[PDB]
Amino acid sequence: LEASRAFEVSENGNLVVSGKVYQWDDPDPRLFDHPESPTPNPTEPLFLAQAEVYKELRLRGYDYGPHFQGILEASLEGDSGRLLWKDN
Amino acid sequence: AAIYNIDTSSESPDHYLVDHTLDGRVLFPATGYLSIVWKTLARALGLGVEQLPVVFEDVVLHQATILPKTGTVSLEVRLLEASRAFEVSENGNLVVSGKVYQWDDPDPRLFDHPESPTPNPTEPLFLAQAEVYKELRLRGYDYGPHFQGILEASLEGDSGRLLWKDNWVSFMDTMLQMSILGSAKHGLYLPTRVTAIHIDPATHRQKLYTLQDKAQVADVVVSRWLRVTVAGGVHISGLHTESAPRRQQEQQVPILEKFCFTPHTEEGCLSERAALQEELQLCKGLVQALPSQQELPRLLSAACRLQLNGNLQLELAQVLAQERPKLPEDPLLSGLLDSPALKACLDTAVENMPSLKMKVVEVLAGHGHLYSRIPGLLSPHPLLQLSYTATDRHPQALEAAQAELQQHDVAQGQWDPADPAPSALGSADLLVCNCAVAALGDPASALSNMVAALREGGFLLLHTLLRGHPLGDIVAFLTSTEPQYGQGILSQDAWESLFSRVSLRLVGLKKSFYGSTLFLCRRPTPQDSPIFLPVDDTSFRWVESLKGILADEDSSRPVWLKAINCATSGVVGLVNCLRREPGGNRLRCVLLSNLSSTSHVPEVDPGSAELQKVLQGDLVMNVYRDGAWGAFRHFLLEEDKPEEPTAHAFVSTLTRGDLSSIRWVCSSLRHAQPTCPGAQLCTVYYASLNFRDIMLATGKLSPDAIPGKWTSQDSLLGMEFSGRDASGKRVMGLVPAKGLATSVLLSPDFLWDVPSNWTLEEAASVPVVYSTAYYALVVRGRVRPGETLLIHSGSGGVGQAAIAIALSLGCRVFTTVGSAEKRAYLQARFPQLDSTSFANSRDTSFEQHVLWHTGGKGVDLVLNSLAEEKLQASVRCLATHGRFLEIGKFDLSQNHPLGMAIFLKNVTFHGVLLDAFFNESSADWREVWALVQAGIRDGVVRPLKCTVFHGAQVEDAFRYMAQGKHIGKVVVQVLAEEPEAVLKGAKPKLMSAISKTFCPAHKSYIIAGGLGGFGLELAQWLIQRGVQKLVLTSRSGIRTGYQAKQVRRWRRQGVQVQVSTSNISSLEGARGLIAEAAQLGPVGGVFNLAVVLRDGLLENQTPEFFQDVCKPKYSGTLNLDRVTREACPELDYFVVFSSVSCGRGNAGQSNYGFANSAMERICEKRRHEGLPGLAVQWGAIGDVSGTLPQRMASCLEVLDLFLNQPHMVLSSFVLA
Amino acid sequence: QHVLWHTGGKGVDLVLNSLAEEKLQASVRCLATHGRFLEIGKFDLSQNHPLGMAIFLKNVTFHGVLLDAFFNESSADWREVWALVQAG
Ligand SMILES: NC(=O)C1=CN([C@@H]2O[C@H](COP(=O)(O)OP(=O)(O)OC[C@H]3O[C@@H](n4cnc5c(N)ncnc54)[C@H](OP(=O)(O)O)[C@@H]3O)[C@@H](O)[C@H]2O)C=CC1
Ligand SMILES: NC(=O)C1=CN([C@@H]2O[C@H](COP(=O)(O)OP(=O)(O)OC[C@H]3O[C@@H](n4cnc5c(N)ncnc54)[C@H](OP(=O)(O)O)[C@@H]3O)[C@@H](O)[C@H]2O)C=CC1
Repeated sequence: LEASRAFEVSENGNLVVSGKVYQWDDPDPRLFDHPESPTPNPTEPLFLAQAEVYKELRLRGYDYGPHFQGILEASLEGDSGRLLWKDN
Repeated sequence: AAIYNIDTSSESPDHYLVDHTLDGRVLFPATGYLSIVWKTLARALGLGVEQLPVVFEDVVLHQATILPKTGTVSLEVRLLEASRAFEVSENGNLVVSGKVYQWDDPDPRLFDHPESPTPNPTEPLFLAQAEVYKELRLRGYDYGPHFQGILEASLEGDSGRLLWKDNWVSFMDTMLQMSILGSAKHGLYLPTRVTAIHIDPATHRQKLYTLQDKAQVADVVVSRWLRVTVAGGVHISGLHTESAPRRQQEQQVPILEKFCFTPHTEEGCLSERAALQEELQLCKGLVQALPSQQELPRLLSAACRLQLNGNLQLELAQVLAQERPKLPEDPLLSGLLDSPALKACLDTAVENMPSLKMKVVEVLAGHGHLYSRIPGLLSPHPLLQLSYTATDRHPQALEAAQAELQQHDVAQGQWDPADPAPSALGSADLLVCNCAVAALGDPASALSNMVAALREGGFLLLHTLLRGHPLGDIVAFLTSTEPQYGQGILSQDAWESLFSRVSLRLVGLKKSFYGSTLFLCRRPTPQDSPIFLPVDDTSFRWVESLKGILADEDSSRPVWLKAINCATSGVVGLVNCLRREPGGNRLRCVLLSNLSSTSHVPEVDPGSAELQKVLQGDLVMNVYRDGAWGAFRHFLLEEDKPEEPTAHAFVSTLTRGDLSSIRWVCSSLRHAQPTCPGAQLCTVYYASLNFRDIMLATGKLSPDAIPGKWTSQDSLLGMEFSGRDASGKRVMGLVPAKGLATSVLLSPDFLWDVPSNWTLEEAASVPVVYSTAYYALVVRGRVRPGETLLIHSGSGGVGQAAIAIALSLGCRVFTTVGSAEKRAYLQARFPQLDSTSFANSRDTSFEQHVLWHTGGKGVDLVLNSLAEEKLQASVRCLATHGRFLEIGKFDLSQNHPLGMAIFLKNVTFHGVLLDAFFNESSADWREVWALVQAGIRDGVVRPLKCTVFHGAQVEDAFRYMAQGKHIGKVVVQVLAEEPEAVLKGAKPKLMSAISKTFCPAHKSYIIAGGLGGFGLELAQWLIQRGVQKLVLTSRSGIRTGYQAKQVRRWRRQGVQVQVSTSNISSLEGARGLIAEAAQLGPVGGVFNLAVVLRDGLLENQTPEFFQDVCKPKYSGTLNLDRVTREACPELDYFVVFSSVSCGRGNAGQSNYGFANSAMERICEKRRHEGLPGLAVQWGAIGDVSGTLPQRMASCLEVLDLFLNQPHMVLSSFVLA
Repeated sequence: QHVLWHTGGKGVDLVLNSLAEEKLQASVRCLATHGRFLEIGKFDLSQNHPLGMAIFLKNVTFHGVLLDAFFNESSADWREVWALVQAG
């Protein structure tokens, strides 16, 4: 609905997703500056490798395959990390 | 995406939309969107519209499409069946949105008519179709025949009968009309939201039932308690209407004039204008012993500079700006041309013309320049078609300014005054010379040639200076090089001799105080035996004689109507009306209407000299009044709005939405009639502007939004004020509206006594802001010590008040400001605030700041005044057990959605509106008053920063407020504070404000023939101006649904409306009527609107018709005047309504004109005695002779002006 | 309709709503000026169903009541309810 800047995804006439979508007229890159975490975590000598994060997720019930295994590493408290980009 | 094209061509089936006209402009019906959406849904489902019982829901209209007179508009409809939502967009712009889906199982029980609150009185009266749509048109709806679907409606408007024409759009629009009919809110209202609409074509066809006539109708019921409208198979629930701007452009501009007697010959016309006298003084000073920008002073200075004396002819002949034809620009030469004397002469010229078409030719127009004046003065005459031609000496002269002649219906010409006129011009009726500036060849030759080229009975107008006068001598000394100019100046006796030599006779002579004159002469028509017919006889038996005499069409003898016994005879209107009927050219009038008892009455015997003089003049209208022969002439009315000194005035916007129209107006408080226990009058010193006032003045908020009962023509500016009560004690108060005025009527509950350590300026800023802050925080918010608050726009008054209240409790405060200036000001104002207590108010950045600095737990209490996306950000800052205070009003008005998932955090959402206290919950409000008093006592309440503007510059204050750069409070000073604490002389000083008509509540008013259409509209207007005791007279009493509806509604408002039905024709009836009015209270004013029409040519009318026509208008007015002159000492208004026919003339309404003229004469007589009196002449009344009907709104607006004018007779009409 | 009729088309000062979906909207429409809405149900709140803010134009308060917020630990506010019930 261009006039209402609203979208609606359907499956066999059944609503699946809804909301509002529109073009961003004036993108300000400053919106993507990383907020400062409350905890400085100075030393940071340990972190979750790629294997461990997905082991925890599997234990929690998430069975992501190789393509969705994008988290390269993360901090112990999940406040940061390093995601992988594959043009997807 | 179905696309629909809406056409208005007669061929297209959509042509019927032309009849849905609102405020003079065609708009797409709100139900047309529903119809097209229903068609789209039926197409999508594959069913027909007649087999798809549909349900709408949450319909919202965002804008109104305007159907152009030419072309087409395309509308796109899109459906989301999964979401059961639709959308109507025009040219990519959203128009309508909502939910539409099929009705799975229609329930016919839904359409059963709701229980009627009324006990079914079975009243015999009901609002018929004509009356219903008359009311709607008076309100502002102009539905045409197609959208006129209502046949009947109950007086309450809760039930009625609707037509059916196989047109859903019209039927549903008719239901909406029925919904609006019963509303007591005046103005134009349009749908904005509808909660739900159910349509079931099967039940619809079941419900329809045919009357005895083949027309199909369906009963309708409106229930405001349940807020549902039901009719046939349709069921509308939760309809919401918003007040329209109710503004139209290119509105009617009636021609307002005064109808006053004007002697034929008058002298010293320009004795008033000081500029002319000063210019004459300067000229004579220059020309002593043989300094400005005016032409003549500059020429005199140049003559002096070139040579002190004996200036050579050549040197002064060729001087820059001298040979230019700018010379007539001097005020003295144009002194009379601008004066009404020219208008009087022109009006006399057009009158006496055998036909309404006049032939006028100007001589020496190149230099006279009368072509720029004459066409503009005869425009007011509606039916006058004028043939004008400008003639000059040489084509090169006047060769410039050809576009000016092009715009006017004028043509060039070549005719030297001595040379005989060309055959093309031939005989002419009016001939104008302007000899003062233009140099005619020779007097004798020029006048002889004019008269030769002048039609029989035509008029000659000659504007010339007079020799032997100072200005004449001055002009004689100068321009001696132009002998043609020298020959054109003579003494008055010389002009008389020249006129005598030719057949022309002098009929009019307007003379200035400094010599300049304006001659008017006509060529006598070949004389013939006249007929003198007295018309002063009662019973109008002379009407039979007049009928007989005019019968002989072959005869062309003049007929003179003579009336001398009665000074109130309306022979003038009779003649004006008869001159249009066949054979009326022969008519001529002589009237003896001396306005003073001691005035001498000249003899009108055939042997009398005066009769012979008037016969020589041969003028149709010949009125004698106090030793001066003349006639009544219309003159344009001055445009300035009258002003008077007063001690009770208020500020208002004369034109809605314009800040340049702000001006002081007289206030109804002058009478102090609503004074009583529980209320008192307080003189106002300082008044505080608020955001609401700016919104109102700018036109972005309708007055109807302001809660409460308010008159349509009223001001709602100002809520705060500071001044002295009736006891002289300094005090500050809070008022729902009208607080921006010299005086305010207020209840003692809403008053605080300012502490001794304050100043009335400071106290003017406390009431509103601190009241709302205390209410929202303490009462609604239940703030507690030590909590966390978020106060938006802390710089604003409410923000400062809330911050002051919060810091008193030690609560941690976060606030948002729109600049560094405001941030620094707040930091200086409240030392407690620290660096981390400020955020940006112009974007959502404050959300992150609050969450970060609060540990991500949000705040405990939010006082929001922002809108839309910034409102949503504010909600997200709430903590568990939070409290949201919403003082803003944008999203609430727009009904924007609010996600209910916030309440899972156990928060409460408050909608705070302080204005609710002034209407109800008065007992509760005293809690807030106690809170404010305690805050003042404890020092918590601090007056805000003030920016004082004087009363004379309210507009400047409003403009400054409009800009968002103001910080603190903006107060407009109205009266400088005295250095005393308590002062008995608290009365406000006088102010010059626009005068307005208001009436006291302890007087009764009479409207003879008041049950008529204009009668009832005037009565409605008076009630809005403070009339509590009203009497209406009707010969047959109440006999229509509309009359009963209006009368019942007025009584329901506490007014004492009493129908008398006592004819004013008989003096006994008038006495009884007046005595009846005295029962309610002393008589304040009487209005005579009675009328009975028996039209037809004079050949058809009979004396009985004149008797009937003049019985209510003439005789009734006489009886009213005689009685009120005897037993009405407090009478303020003695108004009688007349018609343009008496003054312009209409064929077949001779009796009507006679009656109106008699009314005008009696009204004029009353004023000369000092008593009240006014006669208004109306062109044509629309809502209830070459003119157009005048809208009732404009009619009443004009009437408001006349009542405050010092003239006896006034007129208003709209040209075609 | 029943409430709006027997209340003279005014409404009800207080509403204790435990219904859901459509019936919640109708209960909202029964409010009067200065009315107070007490929502003790949770289905509509959990689904984040929209609420028209036009109702607040009438002086009105909307309360999200959750008794479960106290059972975690005793609080000075809970003792108020305990005393109220004991007095009852
Ligand atoms: N509940 C009720 O019935 C009552 C409500 N009110 C209403 O609350 C509102 C706030 O009152 P008050 O603060 O005294 O009003 P003001 O007009 O003084 O508001 C000033 C603030 O509004 C914002 N603002 C002002 N002008 C502009 C502009 N041109 N563009 C953008 N923002 C602007 C700024 O906030 P910022 O600095 O953050 O940019 C500014 O500091 C008013 O509409 C008032 O009538 C008040 C009393 C009673
Ligand atoms: N276009 C217009 O409407 C214009 C109106 N006017 C004047 O304005 C006034 C109002 O006209 P309007 O209301 O539109 O027309 P109406 O036809 O409604 O006016 C007549 C009304 O006055 C009553 N009436 C008539 N004669 C008498 C009487 N002798 N004593 C008491 N009541 C009487 C009639 O009741 P009943 O029939 O029982 O006597 C009726 O209610 C009239 O004087 C009219 O001449 C002039 C210019 C334009």
